[PDB]
Amino acid sequence: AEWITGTTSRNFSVGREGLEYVWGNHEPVRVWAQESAPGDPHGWPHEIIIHYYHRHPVYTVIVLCGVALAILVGTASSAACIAKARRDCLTPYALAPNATVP
Amino acid sequence: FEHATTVPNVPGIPYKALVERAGYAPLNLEITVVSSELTPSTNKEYVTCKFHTVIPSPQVKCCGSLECKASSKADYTCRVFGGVYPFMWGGAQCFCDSENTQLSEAYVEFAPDCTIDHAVALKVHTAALKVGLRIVYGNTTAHLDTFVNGVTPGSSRDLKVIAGPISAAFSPFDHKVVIRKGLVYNYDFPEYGAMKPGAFGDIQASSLDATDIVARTDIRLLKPSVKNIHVPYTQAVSGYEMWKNNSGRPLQETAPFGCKIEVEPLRASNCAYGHIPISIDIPDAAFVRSSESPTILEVSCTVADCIYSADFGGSLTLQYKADREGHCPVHSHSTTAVLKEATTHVTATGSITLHFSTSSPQANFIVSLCGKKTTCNAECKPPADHIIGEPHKVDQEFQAAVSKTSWNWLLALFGGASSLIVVGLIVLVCSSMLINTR
Amino acid sequence: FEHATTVPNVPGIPYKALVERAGYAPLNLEITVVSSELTPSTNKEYVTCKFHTVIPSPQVKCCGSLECKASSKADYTCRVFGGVYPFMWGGAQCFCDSENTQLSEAYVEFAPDCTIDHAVALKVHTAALKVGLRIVYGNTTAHLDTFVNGVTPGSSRDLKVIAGPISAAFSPFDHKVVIRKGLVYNYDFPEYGAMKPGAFGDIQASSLDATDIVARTDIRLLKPSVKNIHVPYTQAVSGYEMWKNNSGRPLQETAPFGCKIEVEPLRASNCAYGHIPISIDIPDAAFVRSSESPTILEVSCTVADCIYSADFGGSLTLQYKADREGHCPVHSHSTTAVLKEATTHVTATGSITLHFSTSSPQANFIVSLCGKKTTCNAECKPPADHIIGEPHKVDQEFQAAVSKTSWNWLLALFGGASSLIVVGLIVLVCSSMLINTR
Ligand SMILES: *[C@@H]1O[C@H](CO)[C@@H](O)[C@H](O)[C@H]1NC(C)=O
Ligand SMILES: *[C@@H]1O[C@H](CO)[C@@H](O)[C@H](O)[C@H]1NC(C)=O
Ligand SMILES: *[C@@H]1O[C@H](CO)[C@@H](O)[C@H](O)[C@H]1NC(C)=O
Ligand SMILES: *[C@@H]1O[C@H](CO)[C@@H](O)[C@H](O)[C@H]1NC(C)=O
Ligand SMILES: *[C@@H]1O[C@H](CO)[C@@H](O)[C@H](O)[C@H]1NC(C)=O
Repeated sequence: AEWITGTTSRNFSVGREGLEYVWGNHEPVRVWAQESAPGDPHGWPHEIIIHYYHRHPVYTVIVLCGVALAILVGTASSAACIAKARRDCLTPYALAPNATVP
Repeated sequence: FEHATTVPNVPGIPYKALVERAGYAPLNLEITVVSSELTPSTNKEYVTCKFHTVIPSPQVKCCGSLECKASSKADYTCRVFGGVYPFMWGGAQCFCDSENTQLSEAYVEFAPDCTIDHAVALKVHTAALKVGLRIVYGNTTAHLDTFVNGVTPGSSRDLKVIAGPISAAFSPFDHKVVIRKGLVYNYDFPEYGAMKPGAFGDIQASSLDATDIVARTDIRLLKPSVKNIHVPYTQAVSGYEMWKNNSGRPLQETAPFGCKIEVEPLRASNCAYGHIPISIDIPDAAFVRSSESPTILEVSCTVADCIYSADFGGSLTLQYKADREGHCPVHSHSTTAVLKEATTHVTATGSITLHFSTSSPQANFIVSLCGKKTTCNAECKPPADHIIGEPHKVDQEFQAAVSKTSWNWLLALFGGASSLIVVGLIVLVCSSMLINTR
Repeated sequence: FEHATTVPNVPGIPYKALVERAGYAPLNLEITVVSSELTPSTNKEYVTCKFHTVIPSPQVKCCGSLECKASSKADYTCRVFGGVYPFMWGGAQCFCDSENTQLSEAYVEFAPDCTIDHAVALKVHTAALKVGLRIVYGNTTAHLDTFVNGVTPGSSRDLKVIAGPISAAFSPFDHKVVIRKGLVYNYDFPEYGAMKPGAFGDIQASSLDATDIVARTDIRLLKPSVKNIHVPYTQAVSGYEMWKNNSGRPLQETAPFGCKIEVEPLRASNCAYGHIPISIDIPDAAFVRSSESPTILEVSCTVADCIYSADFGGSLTLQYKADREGHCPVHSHSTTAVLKEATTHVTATGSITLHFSTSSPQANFIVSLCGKKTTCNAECKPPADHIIGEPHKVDQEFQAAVSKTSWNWLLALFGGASSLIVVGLIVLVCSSMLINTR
C-alpha cells in the first residue's frame, strides 16, 4: 500500500497466479502474466536455453547441470572401461617381449 | 450415472469433461464455479468505540465528610479532598474556612456517535466453503449452491451433486477478527474483562445499548488547587483512536488468493485456492443411445496458429465425414489443452473449427468427436502479449511444458551417455571372456 | 499462592490435599466436583415427522387438455390422464365422451401433530466441559462454575482457578444425533437434500412452520379405471414411523461413563471420565504462620479393624503430645488411603480417632498432623459385602494392591533366583582365577 503524489511510475511483478491493483477509488484491476519469455522453444538449443531460463531459472540450471554431469560421468566411465580392457588385452602380450602380436 | 472428477476452485474457467457410459453416446458435462463463500462461524465478544469520560457535577459537603459506595458505572473513580474552597460566580460556595470535602467523580460511557463508528470483536472457527455451480450436461443447464463438506447434496433435486472435501483449508481469518465500518482486520484483541488501558478495547460492552459496560481507562483525579470549582483529571488516550492510528490495512487488501471480504455474514467471496472433488449423478434422461447419435466415418484434425496463453489461442479444424447429420459432443482428452466449445453440429461431410487454450509448447493431444479419437500435432509459439486480463484456464505440467525439440535434445544426450555406458560394459565383458581364455 | 494439583472427575468423592508453604502452617484444601456439564456446539440440520400426503381436488377438462407446471410444494407429483369419464353423485360429470383430461395432483406436507411428535437432526462438534466445584480451604467454603479448557478463569471473591485441559476428551455424542421428545439417539441421518423414501428423513424442513419443505417420498399416481372421480396414488410408508420401529435405545440409557443426557441445551451431566489438572490462587489471608500452629512433640498412630472397601472402613487413633490446644489439619499422604476428616481439635496430650478408606490390603501410609509425619502398619482384611451403593474414593495401584506378604513371597523367590545367579557369577570368577593361575 502506497500513497502517491505527482507523476511517478511504479514497477510491480506479475506472476501466473495474478496481481490485483486498486488505484484510488477505481475498481480493482486483475492481471495475469503469460509465459512469453524471449527465445524459441522450437529452434536451435540455445534459444530453448534462454526461453526456459527466463521462465524457470533454477529448474533449467539443475537440468543442464544434470545433463553435464551425466555426459561427463558417461564419457569418463566408458574411457575407464576401454582403458581397463585395453590393459587386459595388452599385458598378456607385454609380459612376453619376444612374442608376436596378431 | 455416478461420475467423479476434480474441478479447480477458480471462479469462472469452465471445467469440461465427457461422461462416457458404455451403451450410450458420449455426453458433454462442464462445471463452472460461479461463486465461492468461505463463511466461518463467528462468536461476538464485545463492541468498542471512543469513550465519553463524562464527569458529573462536583459534590461538596463543608464542615462534613463524604464517602461513596461502589457503582456499576464503567471505570468508576471516586476521590475525596478535604481542603477545598470552591469559588463559583459570586464568591465562595459555602461557609467553612478550611475543612471542606469535595467528591471528585469520574466514569466513562459510550460516545453519542458510537452507533456508527464502533468496532466489533469476533472469534471465528473453521470456515465452510459454499460454491455456486453452473453445470451443463447435454442441452440442459443447472444452477446449484453446494457445500464442499463432502456429504451435503446440492439444492437442485434432480441432479444430485456431492462436492467433496477441498484439498487444502485456507481460512483467511485468524482466530480473532475486528470489524469496523465494513472493514475486517486480523487483530488480537484483549478478552472480555481483560482490558488494558491505552490499547484497543479500553471500553467493552455486549451491545451499544447495553448497560453492562466495563472499562479500565487509566484516569486519575488530581487535587483541585485553583479557586474555581474543578475536577482535574488525567486520562489515557482512547485505544480505539490509537488502533485507528495503527490499524494497518484490512483483509480486503491483504487476504491471500485474491478474494474479497464482506461483513454482513462475514464471508470471504471467490477464493481460488484448492481443488474440489465432485460427483454428479446424471439422470438417464440426459443420456441418449449410440444409435441416435451420429457416427463419424473419418476425422482428421489440422491445427493452425496455436499459441499457449490464457486466452483460447489456436484454431484446430476437424475435417470429417459422417453418415447422419446431427449434433455432436467434442472434447480434448488432455489436461493441458482445453476446448472452447463442447458441442458442434455435424453434416454429412465438411470441416468444423475449434478454439483451444493450452499450456504446452506442443499441441499433441487427442480430440474426440462423437466419441472417436484423432491426434493433433503442432509446434505452438510463445505468446507475444506479456500480460493478459483473464486467468489461465489450465495448469502447467512438467511433461508438457518441455517441448518435443527439447525432449529430443535431452534424450539424445542421455541416450548418448547410456550408449557409452553400454559399450563400456560390453567391452568389459569382452575383456572378461578374454581373461577367461587366459 | 498458585497451587497445582489433579482431581478426579467423579461427582462427589472429595479430593483432599495439603498446601504446605515454608513459612506458614499447613493448610487443608479439598475439591469436590458437585456437577459437570459437557455441552457440545449443536448445528441444526432439519426437522422431520410424519407426512399428511394431501391430495387436492382433481381438475378435469373435457374436450381440452391440461398440462401442469412445476410447484414449490414438497414432493410435487402431477400426472395427466386423457381418457377419463368421471362420475359423482349425479351422474356424468362433463360433456365429452372420450376427449377428456384429468390432472392428478399429489404433494407432501407436515402432519398436524408434528408440533410435538417431531425429530430434530443435529450435527454436534467437540464438547466443552463446564464443572461446578465445591472448594474448601482452611476453614472456609466456596463455590465455582468454571470451564475445563484451561484459559478462562473461574472467579469467586478472592479465588482465581484455572481448570486445565482434561486428560481424555470423551464426547459421548456421535457426529450426528437425533432428538425426539427429550430422547437423544446417535443416528447417521441423511444430509439436508439427501432424502431417501422409506427412511428417516423422508420429509425435511428448516422448521415446522417453514414453507421451504422438501420431500422425496416414492409417490406414484396411477391411471383411474373406475367410474368414480378418484386419484389412485401409492406411496412409500413414512420413514419416521420406520425409525420409531428401529430407534433402539436412546443415549440416556446407552451412553458410557454413567452420565445423564439432557436436551434443552443438549448437555451431558455428571460424566466421570478423566482427571482434571487444576491451579488455585489461594488468598494469603487463609494461611496462618507457624507461630500460631500447635506443633506436636510426638505423634503415634495405630490402626484397628482396617478394611479396604469403598466406604470409610477402618479406624486409626493418633496419640499426640502437642504444645497447644487448637484446630489442626490432618492428612493421609498416600494416594491409596484417604481420610474422612480434614480437621481435628488438638489438645496438650491425648488421642483422636479418624476413619479412612483404602484400596490396598496393607495399611502402609503416612499420616500428618500440624505438619509432622508418622507411619503405622497393620493388616487389612477384604470386605464381606460384595457390592456397595457408593463409588470408591480412591483408585487401585499395582504397587499397593499387592499385599505385603505377597511382596515378601515374590521378592523371596526373585531374590533366591538372583542369589543363584550371583553364585554362578562368583564361581565363574573363581574359574577365571584358576585359568589365570595355570
Ligand atoms: C521498471 O521496469 C522497467 C522495464 O524495462 C525498467 O527499465 C526500469 O528500470 C524499472 N524501474 C524501476 C524504478 O525499477
Ligand atoms: C438438445 O436440444 C437441442 C435444441 O436445438 C437439439 O438440437 C439437440 O439435438 C438436443 N440434444 C440431444 C442430445 O438430443
Ligand atoms: C495517527 O495515525 C497515523 C498513521 O500512522 C500516525 O502517523 C499519526 O502519528 C497518529 N496520530 C495523529 C495525531 O495523527
Ligand atoms: C472456621 O470457622 C468455623 C465456623 O464457625 C469455626 O468453627 C472454626 O473454628 C474456624 N476455624 C479456625 C481455625 O478458626
Ligand atoms: C415396529 O417396530 C417393532 C419394534 O422392532 C417391530 O417389531 C414391528 O414389526 C414394527 N411394526 C409394527 C407394525 O409394529
